[PDB]
Amino acid sequence: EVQLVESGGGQVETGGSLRLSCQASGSTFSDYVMAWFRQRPGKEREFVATISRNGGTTTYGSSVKGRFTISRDNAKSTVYLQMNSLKPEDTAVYYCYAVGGDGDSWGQGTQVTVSS
Amino acid sequence: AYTNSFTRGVYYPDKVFRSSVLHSTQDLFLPFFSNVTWFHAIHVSGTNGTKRFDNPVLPFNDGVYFASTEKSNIIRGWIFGTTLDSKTQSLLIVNNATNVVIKVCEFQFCNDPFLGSWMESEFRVYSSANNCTFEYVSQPFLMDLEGKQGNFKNLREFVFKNIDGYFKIYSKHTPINLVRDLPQGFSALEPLVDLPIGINITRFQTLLALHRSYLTPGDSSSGWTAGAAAYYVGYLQPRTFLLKYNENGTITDAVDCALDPLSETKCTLKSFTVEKGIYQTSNFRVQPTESIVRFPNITNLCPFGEVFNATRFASVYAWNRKRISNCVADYSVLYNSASFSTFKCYGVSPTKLNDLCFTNVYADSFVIRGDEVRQIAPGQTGKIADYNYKLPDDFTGCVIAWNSNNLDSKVGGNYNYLYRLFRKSNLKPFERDISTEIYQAGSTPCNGVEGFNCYFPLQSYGFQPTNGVGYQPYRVVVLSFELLHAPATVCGPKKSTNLVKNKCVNFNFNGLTGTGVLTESNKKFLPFQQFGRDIADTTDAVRDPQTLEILDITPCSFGGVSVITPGTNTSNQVAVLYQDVNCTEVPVAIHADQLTPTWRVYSTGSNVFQTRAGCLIGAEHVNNSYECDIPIGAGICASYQTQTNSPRRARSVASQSIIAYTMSLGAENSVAYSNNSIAIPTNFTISVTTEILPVSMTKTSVDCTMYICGDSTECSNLLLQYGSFCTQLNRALTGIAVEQDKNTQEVFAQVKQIYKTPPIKDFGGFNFSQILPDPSKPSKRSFIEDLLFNKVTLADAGFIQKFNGLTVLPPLLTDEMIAQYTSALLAGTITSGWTFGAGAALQIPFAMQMAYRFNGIGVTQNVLYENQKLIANQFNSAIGKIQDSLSSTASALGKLQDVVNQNAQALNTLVKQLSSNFGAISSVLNDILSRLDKVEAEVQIDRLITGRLQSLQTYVTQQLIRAAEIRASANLAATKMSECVLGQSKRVDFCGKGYHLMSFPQSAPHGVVFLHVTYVPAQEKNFTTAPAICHDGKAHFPREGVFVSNGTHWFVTQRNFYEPQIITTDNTFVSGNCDVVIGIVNNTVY
Repeated sequence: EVQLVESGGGQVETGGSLRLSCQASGSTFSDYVMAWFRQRPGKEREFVATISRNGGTTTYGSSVKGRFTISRDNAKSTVYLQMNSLKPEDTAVYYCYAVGGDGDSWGQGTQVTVSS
Repeated sequence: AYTNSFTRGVYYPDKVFRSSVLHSTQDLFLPFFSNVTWFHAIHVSGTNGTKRFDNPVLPFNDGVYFASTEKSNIIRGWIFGTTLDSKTQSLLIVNNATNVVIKVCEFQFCNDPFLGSWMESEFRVYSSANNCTFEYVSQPFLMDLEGKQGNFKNLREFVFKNIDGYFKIYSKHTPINLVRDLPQGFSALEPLVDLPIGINITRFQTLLALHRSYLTPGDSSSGWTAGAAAYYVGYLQPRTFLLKYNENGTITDAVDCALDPLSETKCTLKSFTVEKGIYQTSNFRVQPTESIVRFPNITNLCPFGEVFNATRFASVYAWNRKRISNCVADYSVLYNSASFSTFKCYGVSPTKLNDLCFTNVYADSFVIRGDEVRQIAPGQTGKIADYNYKLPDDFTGCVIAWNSNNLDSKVGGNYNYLYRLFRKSNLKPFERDISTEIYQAGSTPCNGVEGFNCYFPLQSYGFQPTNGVGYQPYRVVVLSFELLHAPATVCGPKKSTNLVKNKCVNFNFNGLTGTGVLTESNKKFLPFQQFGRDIADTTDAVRDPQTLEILDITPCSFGGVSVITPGTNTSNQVAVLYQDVNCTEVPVAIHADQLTPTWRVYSTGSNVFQTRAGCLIGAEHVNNSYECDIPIGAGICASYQTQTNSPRRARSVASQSIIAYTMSLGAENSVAYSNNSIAIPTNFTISVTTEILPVSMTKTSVDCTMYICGDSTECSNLLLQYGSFCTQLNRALTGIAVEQDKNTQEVFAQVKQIYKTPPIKDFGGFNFSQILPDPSKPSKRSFIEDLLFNKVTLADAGFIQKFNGLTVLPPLLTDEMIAQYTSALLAGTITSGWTFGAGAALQIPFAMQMAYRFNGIGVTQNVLYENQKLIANQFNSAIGKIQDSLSSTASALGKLQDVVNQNAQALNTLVKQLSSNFGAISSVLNDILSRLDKVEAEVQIDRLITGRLQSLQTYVTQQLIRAAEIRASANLAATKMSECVLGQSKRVDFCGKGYHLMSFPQSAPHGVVFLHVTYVPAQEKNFTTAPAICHDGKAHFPREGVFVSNGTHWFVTQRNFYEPQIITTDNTFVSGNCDVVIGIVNNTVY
């Protein structure tokens, strides 16, 4: 039951912090690895940070990686994303993207608008 | 126009030779009585394949009968070949009238041999001698003055056979007067030549050059062949015959095999004169109809269309791993429908896909780059070929692909898939690695974080519907057939045929291969259903696996032949018995009718009669029930008279056809319970009969080695290698041989010493004239003995037969001394009495010799001597008429010919098995010995030894059984010899049918003949009788006879002849009084 509904995304000011989440429709969450991408309007998707199956292995991207915070929460059925030291170039629709099983996994699409 | 080939077309098969031999063989022959196309001329607009040509080119068809007639030499050669042109090789054989030249030259197409140039032309036929490959010259195949010097018309029959590159050619020459059509009468066709050609012959045409006719009024253009010479043509068909060879070694006559049932009997029983009798011939069970039959109903399915039509596939790197099983498959739609862009299968043929079976099937599906499509195959290298999904070099089902720029590609740009560059775990084939491979050790000079700190091998692959190959997404799914690891589970869509009713069908229910007729059955199988059984694989009942109805399968449902013939010498009609076929099934392969047109064979005649053992096709059932004859089965028989109702009938019932009544063993001859009134002999007949017992067989021996080996030392090695079988075989044959001698001694040498045939033969009016040996005529075989030694088939079919290992050691007692023994037996029988076996033979005159042999049935010597004259003369007459029937009836001695023929068959079949390879590369010994090296020789030859040995074994055993039963017969023979030659036995119906008198030995080639002279009474008469007479208050009882009354006077007579007497004391025994007894009467005693 992999109906992944992205959650947490919302309007944010440049430099703020917010929680981002996603939920499969009542399933296991350990083995389904999440990935998070930025798609600015006027261009297409890019990548900033991600995670492993463990969740402890916070493998972010190659760009500045201390920006975002990740946590897979098997006890609460949601991933948790805390973005920090923000910049206006992340106004994008993100996708929780649980890799396991279905690779191209999404189905809600969470909007994160970085305001002035 | 059609004419019958009455008897022509017969030719000596091979240059082999025989003499007075009824040999048979099957070669390509012109069938008897076949329609032949009388080609005459153009017969304007009568040409269909050629133009202005009288008798167009015709198909070859592996053999043709040819014959041209003329009043003067006209017809030229022929053209054989396939195209009859320079294009393809063809044959030309022309008569130069000076010589014959045979050429295979590829001549240019001449529409006619006689293009108009009537006769002044110079060999118009020889259009071109290009590529002349063969040439030969011989004496001409000439024709006329037969045609005019005798003023008859002349003939040349020909047969152009192409058999194994060899072009056999035959001919004859003969006058004829009845020029209208081909005559009856017999002939043959000796060859002239063989030609090792090897061409393929399909078409051929006759050649004739118009010299000058007068058919048309042109005075030069009169050259015309519309009304000229003619010729017939037939076709040869693979039918066996039975030939009849001459003393000089000529083909005197021939008979067909498939023409008639009668000819087929002839060739079964190799001869030209069969006698009346049913002849089991060649059986014909059935040709089964079409094919497998199961049903159109319940089956299962794998959800293939679930996944293939699933328009959402996943990453190539994150390739799906899907296992599918426990269904029924179908790869028709995928393999044939144009949905796929690519279909390529590796070690699994797409055609046979459905009929194969696999334990597990895996579906690994994704989307691929268009240019990368090449890398899904065993033996591919590349980024995806190494790091997304790698095929191994082994059995993978297929590599399917189809574009989805419509479905995978979106105009808004689709970067959603990926292709890793060069950086995962190298993919030992089938490894679903999906890990996030960001860093490797974060320090390595190659990738690390030094040098490269911004790399990620996953390269997401953007595309769009209209972008170009390489940017073209092809949907790919692979069917991984996991097979042979476990019980197979996945198979294509079987159960695909309707079932059939009541006709011989080769059926297959879920693997049950068999043939039979399906029928509505009436049981109920439990879910243990699947099939039934009577015994040990008789799968007699079965149900459909797919809709659950049960059925019966009875056999291929029948064939039979039992041809009836009343005898060639006295009729020529034939009717066929079919063993156990309700000929509703029109017996042969129902309504065979693919055979020669022959109403019996074309079995549809209204003259039919079903019985227990099938029906007679040539049947005219009657309800009048005479005596039995050629027996049919379950009572019914045949063979009435010529004139039942119509004169055209023969003794063969209903001539040209046959009836079959039901056997009636005769009439009725009852008497009823008499009160006491006897029916007793007043007159009678002494009479005589015959009997024929084999008492031996011809001796035989078979040196085991020579039969098997015959001087091939290696065979002798291997034969001594098979233990001591040879010793047993030789010993058994020796045992039966010496046994034969013992039987002869026991049968004939019972008496101690010869008592001579008395010189003055004056035997009480009891003339012999025929039984005692010749007065002084050669060999001292008696006249009856002579005819016994001569009417016996002196041919024996001609056993005079030792060729190899065979032999015949001669008997001990020879026929001269054997006849001497017999004559002695006669002499003691006639002069001595019944005592020439009980000690020293005494002497007694023949009148008493038979008076006290009458006393051996209960009649005193008043009887004979009173009628000695007429009784004697009756003996002479009867024994003379013996001579008659023994001299007359064909097949009278059938028992001894039966025996000698049995041994004949034994040995003949033995040598014929000698001529058989029994699985060896050849039958003859020395070549296989000398054609191969040691080991393969010895093994194949050993196969030959084992076959030969088993054959010899069967012969020896069969001989043992035959010998033992002949032993029993011989013991019976000597026993009869004793009881009724050395005495007079009484065991009823042993010494002749009736009250016995005496028996007379007579010699035989291998048996013996007795003459049981019996007492058969006659002229019964009825009188009054009484078991007692009460006289003086006292009953009477007869000593020597019985009291009989005329109705008014009582008379004393005996029990097997009416000889009444007065009632007197001395012949009547007297006890008690009239006791409790029925039938007692008055008119007492003197």
